[PDB]
This record gives sequence, C-alpha cells and structure tokens, in this order.
Amino acid sequence: DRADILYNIRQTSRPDVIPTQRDRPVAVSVSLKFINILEVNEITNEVDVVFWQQTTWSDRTLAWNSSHSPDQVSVPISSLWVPDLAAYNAISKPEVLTPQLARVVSDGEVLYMPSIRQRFSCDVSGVDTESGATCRIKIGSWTHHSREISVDPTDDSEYFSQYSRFEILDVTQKKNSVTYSCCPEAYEDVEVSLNFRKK
Amino acid sequence: DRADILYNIRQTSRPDVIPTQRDRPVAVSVSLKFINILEVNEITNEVDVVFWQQTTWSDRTLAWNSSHSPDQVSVPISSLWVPDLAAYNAISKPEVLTPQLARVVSDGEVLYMPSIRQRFSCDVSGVDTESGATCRIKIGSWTHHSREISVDPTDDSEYFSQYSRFEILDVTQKKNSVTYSCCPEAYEDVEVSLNFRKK
Amino acid sequence: LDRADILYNIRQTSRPDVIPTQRDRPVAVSVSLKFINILEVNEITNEVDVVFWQQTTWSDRTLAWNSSHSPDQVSVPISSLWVPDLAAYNAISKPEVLTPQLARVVSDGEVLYMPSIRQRFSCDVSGVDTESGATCRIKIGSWTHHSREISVDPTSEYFSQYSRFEILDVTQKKNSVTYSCCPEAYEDVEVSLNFRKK
Amino acid sequence: DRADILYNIRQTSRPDVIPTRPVAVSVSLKFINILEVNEITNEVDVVFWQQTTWSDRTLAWNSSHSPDQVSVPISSLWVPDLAAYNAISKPEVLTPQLARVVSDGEVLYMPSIRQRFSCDVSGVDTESGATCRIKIGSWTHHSREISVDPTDSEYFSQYSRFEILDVTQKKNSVTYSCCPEAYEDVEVSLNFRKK
Amino acid sequence: RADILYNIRQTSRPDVIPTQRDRPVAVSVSLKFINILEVNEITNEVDVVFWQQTTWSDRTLAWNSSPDQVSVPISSLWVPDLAAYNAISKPEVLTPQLARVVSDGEVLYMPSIRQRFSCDVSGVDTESGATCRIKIGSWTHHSREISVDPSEYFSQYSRFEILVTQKKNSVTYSCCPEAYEDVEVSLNFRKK
Ligand SMILES: Cn1cncc1/C=C1\CCN=C1c1cccnc1
Ligand SMILES: Cn1cncc1/C=C1\CCN=C1c1cccnc1
Ligand SMILES: Cn1cncc1/C=C1\CCN=C1c1cccnc1
Ligand SMILES: Cn1cncc1/C=C1\CCN=C1c1cccnc1
Ligand SMILES: Cn1cncc1/C=C1\CCN=C1c1cccnc1
Repeated sequence: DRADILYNIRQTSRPDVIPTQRDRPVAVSVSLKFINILEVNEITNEVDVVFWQQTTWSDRTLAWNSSHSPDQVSVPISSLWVPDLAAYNAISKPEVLTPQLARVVSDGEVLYMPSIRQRFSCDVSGVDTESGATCRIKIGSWTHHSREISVDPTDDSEYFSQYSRFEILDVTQKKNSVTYSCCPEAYEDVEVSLNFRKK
Repeated sequence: DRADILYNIRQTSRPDVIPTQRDRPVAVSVSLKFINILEVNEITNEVDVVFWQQTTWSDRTLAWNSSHSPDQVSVPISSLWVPDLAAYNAISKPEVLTPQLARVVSDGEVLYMPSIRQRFSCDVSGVDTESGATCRIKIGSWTHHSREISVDPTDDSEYFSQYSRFEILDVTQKKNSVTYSCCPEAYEDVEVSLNFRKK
Repeated sequence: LDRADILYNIRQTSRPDVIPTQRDRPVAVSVSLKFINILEVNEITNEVDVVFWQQTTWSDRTLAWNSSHSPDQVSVPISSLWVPDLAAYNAISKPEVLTPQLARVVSDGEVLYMPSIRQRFSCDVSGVDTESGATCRIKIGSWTHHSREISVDPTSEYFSQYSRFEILDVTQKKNSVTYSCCPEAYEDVEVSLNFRKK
Repeated sequence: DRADILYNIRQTSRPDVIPTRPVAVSVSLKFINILEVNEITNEVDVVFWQQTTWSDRTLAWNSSHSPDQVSVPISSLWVPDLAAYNAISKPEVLTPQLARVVSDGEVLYMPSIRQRFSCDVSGVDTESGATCRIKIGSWTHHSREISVDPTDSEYFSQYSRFEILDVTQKKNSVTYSCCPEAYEDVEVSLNFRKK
Repeated sequence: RADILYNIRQTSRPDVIPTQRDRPVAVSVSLKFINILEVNEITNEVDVVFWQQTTWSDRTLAWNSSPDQVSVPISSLWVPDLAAYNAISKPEVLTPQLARVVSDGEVLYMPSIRQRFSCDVSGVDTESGATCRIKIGSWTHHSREISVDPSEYFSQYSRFEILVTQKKNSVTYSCCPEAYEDVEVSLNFRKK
C-alpha cells in the first residue's frame, strides 16, 4: 500500500494549491529547536544559527484507512503543498541540511522538519554579558494573509551542541499579526526570542 | 475552487509572452523598500543591500469571476510572464530570499514582491558624514523598449532594520528613458536615490 | 540479458520515492566512513572540514535479476534508485559530493553507493595538539524513517599522506534515539575520529 | 500574434543544431566596470556587456502587419558556444537570459557578465597603464562552422577605481596541437589604469 | 546535420556503458595545464586550471560519412565517470559542455576545468619545487568495464613555472574484489 499511498497523494494533492477547509484559514504550527550558534558579530548585529524548523499542518483530503496499511509515509515535499514560510529578518537564503522529505500521517496531518542554517539581522548586544543577548526571529507566510494561513507556535537547550562557543538561556515563542502599508490585509507570524550568552 | 482558478491559469498563461494588449506598452510599477544595509566600501564604491522589490502589472488573460469564487491567489512565478527587469549598476545577481510566489487578482493585476540581497556599484562618498551618501540604483527592462514596456515609480524607514548600523535620510525615485549607442529604440528605467549614513 | 536490458528492468521496477521493505522487517542500511582528509580545524570555533568516502550498502530485492548468463552488476545514477535519507546530525554545511552520482547494483539486489564527500562539522577539536589528540564524533542516521522502517549498522588506510594531521583510531557505536517531539526511535551510527596534528 | 510568432519559433528552432558557409558571429565587449585587479597574481575582475549577433534565417517571418521583433529565451534558440580562453571563473550572468529576434532572422544576445581573467596587470599604476587581453572564440566549432568577427569609456562606471584609456579588438586564427582544424578568436585589449 | 542529431537522440543511451563484445571501453585521458592559481605549502593544497582531453568510442552513434563531425551536448551521450581521487573540490567547468562526435563513433570531450587538489606542495618555493600527483580514474567501473590510458599552453602570467609526467596504475581496494584503473599525473613546478 505504500506506493499506493504516494500515488493517491500525488493524484489527489496539488502542491500549488492551499488546502483550505471550508474557507477557513490553514492552521500551521511552527517551532524552532536550536542546535548551534556558529558566528556572532556584535559590530554588525548579525548571527549565524542552525535549528530544526518544526512545521505541522493538516490536509484532510490526503487521509486513508490504516487498519491494514502503514500509519505513515515519507514523501518528497515537491509532491505536497508546503506553506511558504519566511523569516522576515533573514539576510541569507536558508540552507537546508537534511533530506527534504515530509511525513504524512493517515489522518492527513503533515510534519516537515528540516535542519536549517541561516543568517539574521538582530540585536546582539549583551552577548558577552551574563544577561546575554536576545535575538528575535520572525517567521510567517510570505503571500498568504490570516484568512488563509494562520501561524501558531507549539528543554530549550536539549539538543543544543555543547561544542558551541555559546550557551542558551531561554527560548520563547509568541504569536503576532501585522498589517503592512502597501496592502489592506494582515499577516500572522511567530516571533522566536533567543536568549544566549557567550561562554 | 482555488484549484479551478489555478488550472485555468496554467492552461492559458504563456510565461514567455508579454501580455502586451494591442501594441500599447505593458505598464509596470517598480518600488523598493529598503530593509537593510549590510556592507559599504568607500574605496571600491560598492554596497550590499537587502530590499523589497515591489512589482505590479496587469495580465488580462488571467482574469476570472470573483463573485462566488476568491478574489485572489498565490501563483508560482515560473507559471507567469514576468517583467525582465535588471538593475543596470548591479555587480552581483540578486539573491531572492523569499518564496517565488506572486499574487494575482481576478482583474488580472499581478503583484510580485521578493526580498532581495544584491550588491551595487555607486557613489559611497559621504557615508561617514552627517550629510550622508547618495547611492543611485537604476532599474529598467533589459530587452523590452519604450513601446513594449513602461516602468513607473509608485515612510522610507518604515521597514528598515533598527539593528543595521546605517540609517536612511531619504529615498527618492524618478523616471527616465534612455537611448543607447547600439540601437535606436529607447528604454525606460526608474532611478532610485538612497540617501543614507553610518550611525 | 544485456546491460541495457538490466537498466530497462531497473527503470521498470525501481521506485525512487518508496522504501523497499521486505515484509514486516526494516531495510537494513550499512554505513562506514573511510577518512581521506582533514582539511581545516578551528580550536576556537570547534569546527572541522573533512573529506571521506561514505560507503553505504543496502538491499532492494525487487531489482534482482538472474545473472547466470548475464552481467552480475551495473552502474545506475541514483536518481533512478531509492536511496536512504541519511543525515550527519552535527554537520554545519551541506555535503559537497565530489564523485559521479552513480550507484552499483548487484544481481541479487544489493546496492552499493560510495560518494566522496567534503563536509563541515561541529565537534570537539580540543586536544588536537596534545599527545592524546582530539576526538571528533560524527553522527549519521535516517532523518525521516524510524527504527521499524530503517536500521543502520556499522559494516585510515586511504588517509592522505599529505594532510597536516594523523589518525590514531576510528571507532563506531550504534545508538537508538527517541526525541522530545515525536514518538518513534531513530537509529544512527556514531563514528569517533581520533586525530592529532603532526 | 506575438504569441503566434514564438509558437512558430519553438517548433522551428533546433537549439542543438547550428544553422549554416560558416555562421558569421559578431562579438564586441562594452566594459561597465573593473572591480578587482591583483598585480601580483595577474588577475582581473570585470563587468561587461557582451554584444553577440548572428543570423538564423530559419526563424524569419513576415514583418508587415506583424511585430518586427520579439524577445525569446535563449534556452529555445541555438546560441554560439563562445568561451574566454583566459577565463578563470565561470561568467556570472547578471541579466535576464533573453535574446531578441528580428523578422529577417538576425539575432541579438547582450547579457551583462561578471567574470575573472588571467591577464597581464603590470603597469596598472603607471601613467602608461596596463593592457589586459581577453581572447574569445567558439569552443567546439572550427573556422568552417563558425567565424568570429569583431565589430570607449562610454558606459564605464564613474565610480570605478580605474579608468579606460583604450579598447581595441583584433581577429586571430589558431590551430592547436591536438587537432588540425582552425579556431577563430577575437582578442580584446583593455588599456586601463588606476585613476 | 539536423538528421544526425535526431538519430543520436534516437539511439544514444547516456546511462549505458557502450562496451563491445566482452571487452572494456578504452578511455584516453591527458591533462593540459593552463594555470596554477593558488598554492598553500602549509596545507598542501593547490588550485589549478587545465584542459582535460577525454576520448573514447561509441559505435551506436556512427553514421555513413554528409559531414564528418558534429557538436553534441554531453547530456545527450554516455560519458565516462572519471573522478580525481585527491580532488578536494568539485570540478568547475569553464567551457560549454559540448562533445565532438566523429562519424566513425570517436567521441572527444575536452572541457577547461578549475579544481583544487590535495597533494605535496612541500618545497614549491625551492629550486627543486614541489610535485603534485593527480590520480584520475573511473569511479564505479572496474578494469573489465573501463580501462584508462594516458606544456605549451600554460599562461605566461602565472606566478608559477612548470619543470609533467603521466603513469598508469591499477588498484584493488579493501572493500571489493575488483581492480580500478587510474592515471597518475605528475606535475613539477616552482614559484617564479
Ligand atoms: C512583508 N511581508 C511579511 N509577510 C508577508 C509580506 C509581504 C507582503 C506584505 C503585503 N504584500 C505582501 C506580498 C503579497 C504578494 C506577494 N508577495 C508579497
Ligand atoms: C543597456 N540596457 C539598458 N536597458 C536595456 C539594455 C540592453 C540593451 C541596450 C540596447 N540593446 C539592448 C538589448 C537588446 C537585445 C537583447 N538584450 C539587450
Ligand atoms: C533529529 N532526528 C534524527 N533523526 C531524525 C530526526 C528528525 C526527527 C526526529 C523526530 N521526528 C523527525 C522527523 C520526522 C519526519 C520528518 N522530519 C523529521
Ligand atoms: C582551445 N580551443 C579554442 N577553441 C576551441 C578549443 C578547444 C579545442 C582545441 C581544438 N579542438 C578542441 C575541442 C574540440 C571538441 C570539443 N572541445 C574542444
Ligand atoms: C575508490 N575508488 C577509486 N576508483 C574507484 C573507486 C570507488 C570504488 C572502489 C571500489 N568500489 C567503488 C565503488 C563502486 C560502486 C559505486 N561507487 C563506488
């Protein structure tokens, strides 16, 4: 049934179409687990970090009966709709470090969690402070407003490399909504706050 | 129904044909919102900047009925005709940092606004004074002259990063039309004047 | 059967997007790293840049043919094949693959893929100047298939005379790990590269 | 109709087939910037417009009651396999890779390119200047299949650390040891100096 | 000439080694060194530019000699999967990726390549200089499938000078029972 399931997903799902249920927004969960902090610059206020970007959402049309079938499959993301998330204050392309496969569950829920390396512009002052710096990253949909996509956040140092020259103090995630000057609509995002200190 | 709207587009879009409309030029709007200034060099006169390149134009073929269907949708740009804009004094290709989706309205109006990192050759003198420097970026079509394509420009620190170590004194944008030595036709560009200084 | 015939059949039966499980059991991937070079280390940042042959074998019994009177093996580009989704967990760059992306398929269905790879890691570089030397640990495991669908197991001679470093020992350990977020276990091979400066 | 002209092109251009009587290719470089110079390694980094023209009569159409010119993606056209022999990086193409096609089958491709070369940089701080020679030619076509013909500080950047004294172009034929066919190249000479 | 490309597209099998009978494909390789660009005697690494002349025969491509040759995209043809074992970067190919095809089936591919190698740089400044050896061979075809058999274009603006030899070698590795043929290129050069 596993090739069957991939087949059913590809015949049934269009990657270029938002899986909106009954003209409700598509609820996406976003969550970052930091793995490393590689380059910090206090003169230019730029940081280099590696993290797992956990992204989950639902496409109920994908679902299948798993009484005698596998409960899950791994699928190339090029066969799915994936939300067009962006980090607003990113100053580089995000470098994907892991195979780009999503996990689909028989109920129609999807998990995509690449490990990503990326550079951001953010407040770095206090890095050499026992209070540490707090760097804020904002992530949301680039071209879908809140009527279509809604972004909700789900040991902060649990998988953090210990060989990093930095140490994490806390990670906190909060939901925001913003309307920009060019356009009438609002865009939901998550601000992740990364509190870290040099060692 | 968002799916039915998109198939229609995929069927009739013609990515390689200017939606020219009866030998009148396509009227393109171009507008930059500077987001960050990352590096500057007074001796080489080079600049590294991140900006939103907002681009709008009409494709009539793309229109549909929004009465019982949605007003607009996100489309991959690989599925559309896109203006062949180039920045004349660019010295790198643009690194596109965001998903390459454009917004298409049922009236055929297309919005495409990517965050872009690029490096330019321009006048950096003054960057360390209070008066600041004035760097000019020129954007036009590369292969469509005045009759085929027209570009028109349409708060300057509204989206600028507060963690940048530069700041914007003013942004101004004026239209222009130039004939080159090689060929008789004229080309339109938008001239953008970034007046900024080191904080 | 000729080489063309074998490739034709592989293209007819291969399904690059779908794991080739035998009934119930997990695909048993084998992995061993053969280190060729250690190019840049940083004692301050704890980052290494290494070159290695990633020898990877596994079985896809659907590909099999009778080779009594035909070739026993062919080379196939990996896009024609299902390949395991292995990741180095503590890598901080993509793998630069240096060799032609070709796999070797045996008539019984065994597959061998062994790319030469240059990659950068985040590991312990302390003591690289010491007699004890440094011990960098590289962790490799399936990224999206848990232990019931993929298992990985471990299977200095070709290390460059010209590197600025010498190898002391290379050991491997198997781990199985369930993570905070998700209910499954994921297997990996931990390789320990014990090296020091000449 | 402009759509109609492209449709015709797609089913009329064999991108893999040269259209021949050697194809006559015109090459000229208009320099936009000199970005780096390294007097010790003899390396230069430059930005230039590559004007490339050639005829593809197979592509022609009727100009009356018809648009005289269209913009076409080069991926859909044959294009000369030009290469710079003293290049030491791949060309970064800074512009959209579209050609323009006239109704009489004349073709224009003029990308903006950044590229690094190995050439003589001695004298760049001299009043006389330095003279950097770039040689361009077809890589796999000999004289009987392709000839290259060559057709100023005019578009050169005011903000460059350097200025152009003179640009000159010559034609050459060369036979290499490996193969007995002849290859034509246009040698472009750049006399420039630090201001 | 359009017809020849049509046939080649028609009969050419890019993924299938074109072995005749039971014998291996004879691949000729030779490097023409054009430029040595960087050198690091500390790390023993070099960055060079060379032309790689690679030639071999594929008879599924032949035509009744119409002109003798045509230029083809290598994407249209089987190409030998040579790799340089002591490479530490991917090849950066600087020329159009086009192969010349003779009517008899001879194929010639010669790109200009820029690559960094790991080799012996010790003494490059010395009168003796250093000597880098670049080993080149098929990565996944053993000696029964592929056999590999082996200075006037150097740039005068290079900061380096060349005092070049080529040798055949055949290697059986610990993992596997077959032998892999290679060519070792030996290059003695010093700082100018
Ligand atoms: C700045 N920003 C944050 N999240 C999304 C955006 C981009 C905007 C703001 C409004 N218009 C859009 C848009 C619409 C269509 C295509 N691309 C961007
Ligand atoms: C320099 N420039 C500014 N805007 C567009 C250009 C490019 C030029 C100048 C005129 N001829 C063209 C051309 C013609 C055909 C194909 N590509 C470019
Ligand atoms: C950290 N790690 C090691 N091996 C795999 C992972 C990633 C995780 C573990 C939890 N679930 C996954 C997953 C599942 C589906 C898609 N992507 C990631
Ligand atoms: C050095 N050069 C200048 N123009 C062409 C060349 C390359 C050579 C030398 C002769 N024949 C070739 C060739 C033939 C087929 C494919 N690639 C290169
Ligand atoms: C190390 N080396 C030198 N020349 C070729 C090689 C690669 C080898 C050695 C034996 N087995 C392989 C192989 C076989 C199939 C696919 N990939 C690699």
